[PDB]
Amino acid sequence: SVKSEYAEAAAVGQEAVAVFNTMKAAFQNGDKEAVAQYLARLASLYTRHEELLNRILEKARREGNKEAVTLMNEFTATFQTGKSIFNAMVAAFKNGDDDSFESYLQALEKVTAKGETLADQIAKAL
Repeated sequence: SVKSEYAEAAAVGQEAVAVFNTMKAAFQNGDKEAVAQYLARLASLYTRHEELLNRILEKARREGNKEAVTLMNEFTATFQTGKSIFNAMVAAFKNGDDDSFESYLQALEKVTAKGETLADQIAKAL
């Protein structure tokens, strides 16, 4: 069901949360080789999550589930914000700009923390 596919996508999301927090520790500790690998892993988790979210939205649309479509449109818009911040963080790491990497890291945390009540609303809506 779309609801079980949402639980799967949510789990991939939570894996990224786990990897992100680990990477943050590695950044603070100055273990740049670890950070590089965690950024690669996160890129792959965000790309997967983004694809699953699109399949859930398309399915809600085909099902005529107007409320779920509304919430998923809002949630996926916010996802793209996160993706843009992530991609800026990755570029800051490439460029050796630790000040920007810090800034983007904190912003990505607040953007994700903000979009949690909505994530929980979508679970119930599908």
